[PDB]
Amino acid sequence: YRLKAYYREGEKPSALRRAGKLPGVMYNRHLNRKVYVDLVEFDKVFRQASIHHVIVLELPDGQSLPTLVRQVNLDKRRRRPEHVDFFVLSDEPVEMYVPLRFVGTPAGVRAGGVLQEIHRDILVKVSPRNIPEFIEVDVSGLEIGDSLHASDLKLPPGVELAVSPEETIAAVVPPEDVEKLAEE
Amino acid sequence: EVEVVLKPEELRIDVMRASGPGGQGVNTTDSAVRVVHLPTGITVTCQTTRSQIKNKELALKILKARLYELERKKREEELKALRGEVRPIEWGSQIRSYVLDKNYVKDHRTGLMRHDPENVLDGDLMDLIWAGLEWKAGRR
Amino acid sequence: MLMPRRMKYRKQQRGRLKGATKGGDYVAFGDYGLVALEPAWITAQQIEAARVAMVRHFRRGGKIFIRIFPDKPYTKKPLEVRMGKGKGNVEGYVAVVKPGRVMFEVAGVTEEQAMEALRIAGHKLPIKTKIVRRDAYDEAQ
Amino acid sequence: MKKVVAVVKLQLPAGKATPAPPVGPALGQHGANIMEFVKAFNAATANMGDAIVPVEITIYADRSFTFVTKTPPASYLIRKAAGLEKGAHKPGREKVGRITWEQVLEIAKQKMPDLNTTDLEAAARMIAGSARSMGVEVVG
Amino acid sequence: KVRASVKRICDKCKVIRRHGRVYVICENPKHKQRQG
RNA sequence: CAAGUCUGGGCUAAGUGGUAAAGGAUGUGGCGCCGCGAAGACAGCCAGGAGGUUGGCUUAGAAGCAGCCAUCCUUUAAAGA
RNA sequence: UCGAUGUCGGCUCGUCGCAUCCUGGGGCUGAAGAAGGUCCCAAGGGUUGGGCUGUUCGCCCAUUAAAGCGGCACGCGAGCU
Ligand SMILES: [Mg+2]
Ligand SMILES: [Mg+2]
Ligand SMILES: [Mg+2]
Ligand SMILES: [Mg+2]
Ligand SMILES: [Mg+2]
Ligand SMILES: [Mg+2]
Ligand SMILES: [Mg+2]
Ligand SMILES: [Mg+2]
Ligand SMILES: [Mg+2]
Ligand SMILES: [Mg+2]
Ligand SMILES: [Mg+2]
Ligand SMILES: [Mg+2]
Ligand SMILES: [Mg+2]
Ligand SMILES: [Mg+2]
Ligand SMILES: [Mg+2]
Ligand SMILES: [Mg+2]
Ligand SMILES: [Mg+2]
Ligand SMILES: [Zn+2]
Repeated sequence: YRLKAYYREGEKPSALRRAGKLPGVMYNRHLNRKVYVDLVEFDKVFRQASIHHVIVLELPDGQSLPTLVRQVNLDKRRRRPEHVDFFVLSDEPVEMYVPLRFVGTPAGVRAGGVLQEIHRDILVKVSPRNIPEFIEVDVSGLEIGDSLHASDLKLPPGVELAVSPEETIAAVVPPEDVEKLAEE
Repeated sequence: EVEVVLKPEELRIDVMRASGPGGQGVNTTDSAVRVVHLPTGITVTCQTTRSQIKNKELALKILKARLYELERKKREEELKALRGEVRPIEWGSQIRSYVLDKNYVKDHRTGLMRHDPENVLDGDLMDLIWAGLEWKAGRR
Repeated sequence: MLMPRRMKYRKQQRGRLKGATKGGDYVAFGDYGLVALEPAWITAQQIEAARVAMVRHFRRGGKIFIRIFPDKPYTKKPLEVRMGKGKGNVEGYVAVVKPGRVMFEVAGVTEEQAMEALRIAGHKLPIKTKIVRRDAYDEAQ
Repeated sequence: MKKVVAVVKLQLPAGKATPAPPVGPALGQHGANIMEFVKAFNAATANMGDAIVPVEITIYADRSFTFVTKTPPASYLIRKAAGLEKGAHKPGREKVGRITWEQVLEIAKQKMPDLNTTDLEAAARMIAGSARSMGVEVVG
Repeated sequence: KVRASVKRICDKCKVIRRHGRVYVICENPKHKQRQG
């Protein structure tokens, strides 16, 4: 989606972040500038968005650039962001973990069981013009115990990932039975 | 199982002043302790040492005892009437009479008088118990 | 209980608690998490009690993630004993928790159940907590 | 379902019904008799066939009533199509029965009245719900 | 009745605050509370 | 008790100030983005408040209303296994 | 505090706290009544005589409206024992 962005002169990090503006830097394999992009829209957007969908960055130069965030460092105590790294793009092929939907009902949901979508945002190598969305997987076959994984999925033409393919992407495990207690 | 967790939930622990010798402290410290068991009426005391905390636990180390003995003395009387009473083994109190002489079995409880004694001594008991599960469970 | 199978050393120095969790600050597993707001030593008997409290709450249901582990030993001298004569004996183990740490996580459970769940588990913890969702807690890369 | 202020709705047996086991006396607490709903009752059950007859009652306080007979509950009528006797201690995906597509339209010739819709298909998709109640499969 | 953590029990329970103290009014009595 | 009952702008109603924690609370004042506002309920007030079905199971009973499980469909203005 | 601050219990004399054993008020109650249970307000005044033991404490006898718990150098030996 879109979003306003401004140029940072490099002045009072911890202050420009208190005044309301969120610090950051945009770089790629060529240039790299320092900027400040307010929490207001950033937040609102970033959550709906994430690091999957691209964003615009109109500076006082107008120069709107296509990017995906590479690094967002929190604030530890009390969740909040202190910084963000912007990877500008083009037609240049790069990576990015692509969202994951799992239409289906494992056989692991009739006599006790729940889906643990392990790697629910898989990383794939590919260019801009090649940026999908809800890259669903099938779950209609996940038995209670044994469960899917690796890159054994529907990778639409152009999806040249970077898994194993073994990297367990997801699994289905049992519930929390009241029946417990022990010792000895 | 073998368990008895007397939670300090029904105990009354006191701490009177030491008795006997001592010194400037036998008069001053609440050494002597007394743990009381209320649902029973048992009381254990202790002045063996010169500390209340080494005496209330050492005085408990006994109540656990006596109890397991008087809490078990029951298991002896509570299980000695569940079994029944018949067992004198004297002449004149048989449930079933077995005879190899003339060869036959005389179930005295029923009134039945089988003729196969030697045959019964092989486990064949369906039938005397067939009648036994009647005379017995027939009065209740 | 919930201690470690083996250890190179049985008793270890107390230490300290400088704020900031260092690590463990984002969700990364379940859907809702319980994050510590005050620093503290959480005894395994608490971690335990809290856990049981959750499964008990939504009996026969989702999955629970215990994000902390009591590997630090707790020493305690006997009663009525004076100072010195060596370090006490280990009475249990505790996990050190700092502000920002996500202690627990839950999954495959309704948002109602999740909240209620963690709210009960925090009533078993020696500190103050906060319940969270998921969003920037995606350090996948 | 009928009127109120003195009514009761049950699902009587089939063939015989006079004692107290099923509901023989339950209708008497709210006002009833023994000679009005036993023989002078099975006139309908002798027609409905057997199994279950969801016929109910309505009291007036003078041995009178509106014995409006009904069609076997969609809970039972499904055990005929599949075969099972109960249904399932717990429904879901597993069930000791089966019901093909037109298997649900076999009852379409049964349940047509008070369902709400006169037709067979706009009223059959209701019983497809009792196949998610007892468990009974739906071959397809 | 009198406790430190006073809350609404049933749907009909109401939280009044009279004379500086936090109370709980409700249809049925057993639910009455006065913080303290 | 020596020197401002000094100036401008806020907050608190507890004598807080002039001790204390978990944890409670339509206390107040101020920022937030969401509901959803002539398919004009926000509250009262007027009528509704349905059918298979009492869901199956369980069970003396479980008829929305112990509990295990499923939570689809029919009729309209509306109505949940 | 060792160029000395007499230590248990008893007796005598009390006085104070309330986290109340009676008695007065009161809300819940699984409060029919009578009698209880539990919590709230409230010390103004009361809070027995014996057997045993140095005992404190306890157990027991006989009563009672009740036979409260604690502080005061576990109150009180220039007051006694
Ligand atoms: Mg001596
Ligand atoms: Mg002393
Ligand atoms: Mg990392
Ligand atoms: Mg002056
Ligand atoms: Mg002034
Ligand atoms: Mg305060
Ligand atoms: Mg506070
Ligand atoms: Mg607070
Ligand atoms: Mg001295
Ligand atoms: Mg001197
Ligand atoms: Mg006194
Ligand atoms: Mg009365
Ligand atoms: Mg009081
Ligand atoms: Mg002392
Ligand atoms: Mg003294
Ligand atoms: Mg003297
Ligand atoms: Mg003196
Ligand atoms: Zn209420």
